[PDB]
Amino acid sequence: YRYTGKLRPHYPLMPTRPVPSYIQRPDYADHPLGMSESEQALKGTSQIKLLSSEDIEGMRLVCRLAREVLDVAAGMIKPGVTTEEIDHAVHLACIARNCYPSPLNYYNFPKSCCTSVNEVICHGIPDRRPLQEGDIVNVDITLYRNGYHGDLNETFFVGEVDDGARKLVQTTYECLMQAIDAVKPGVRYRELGNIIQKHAQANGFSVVRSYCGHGIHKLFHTAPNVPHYAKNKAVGVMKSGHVFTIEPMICEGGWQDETWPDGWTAVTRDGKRSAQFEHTLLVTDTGCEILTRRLDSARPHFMS
Ligand SMILES: Cc1nc(-c2ccccn2)nc(NCCc2ccccc2)c1Cl
Ligand SMILES: [Co+2]
Ligand SMILES: [Co+2]
Ligand SMILES: [Co+2]
Ligand SMILES: [K+]
Repeated sequence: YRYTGKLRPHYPLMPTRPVPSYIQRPDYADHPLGMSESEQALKGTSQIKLLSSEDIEGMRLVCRLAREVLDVAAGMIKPGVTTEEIDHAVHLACIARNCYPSPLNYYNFPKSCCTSVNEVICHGIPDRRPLQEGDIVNVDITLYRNGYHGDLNETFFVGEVDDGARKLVQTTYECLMQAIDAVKPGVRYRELGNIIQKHAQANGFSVVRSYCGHGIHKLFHTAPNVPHYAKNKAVGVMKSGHVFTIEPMICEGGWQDETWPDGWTAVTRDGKRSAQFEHTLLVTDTGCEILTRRLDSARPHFMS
């Protein structure tokens, strides 16, 4: 395997983390290949669940907890901490909130969150590499509670970073907020990619194409599929009661991605940097509710 940039995996990984048996688990938690029977029963289906008031309350709760655990991770982004240490803290924060960390064993993913440094587009595996000043890192969290999943992620600066890092991270966030801004009953899901790419292109950046936002609720990843690039053919129209994520992955160089030999890590084929932000949203009659919004500040961590 020819790596595309300077990053390399740092093994071995510490032994897998158990979840106290008292934490409720999703069906794939104990599946040997980590498959989700319930998600497979709806594979290829375009229909989009309309949540009930019990559901909405369930989504509100797990999404607030998820935000709390992301804020914990944020607190740890300093040079020299390893992504596995971050993951460890995150694992413990889900347990303490009586939640299961959704990524854990999902299709056999070995950790409790995804940490994606620099050229890693998404799904980086927490490992022994200490964060380096100048690095940018995304931590993507998903929690499961009472039958519901809550998902968000933010890109962070490690120490001081260069101007390009700053511009990439800022633009990406803007891409995300301009798409949220358009969410309301009646809008087609395929429209968001137009907004996202329009802003990324205007700033010299490209939009990853192999990964998309997704519906989320009782299932981790379900309809709708939400591409973040222009002129896509996403299926569906937003309706009050729909819950889904927007999570654009934007790159300094080209949009092409490839996967490391570990079967998970998605990286830019050109080795340039990538950044991402994500919120889980609920369409309401006036627009949408940002379920994973930071509550103690108006801004994401990087700009502060
Ligand atoms: C966003 C997204 N993410 C994940 C994932 C899995 C483990 C940890 C973090 N993300 N799986 C998805 N569906 C399962 C099939 C799959 C696995 C790997 C890469 C792409 C799809 C989707 Cl849609
Ligand atoms: Co994912
Ligand atoms: Co997501
Ligand atoms: Co996510
Ligand atoms: K990255």
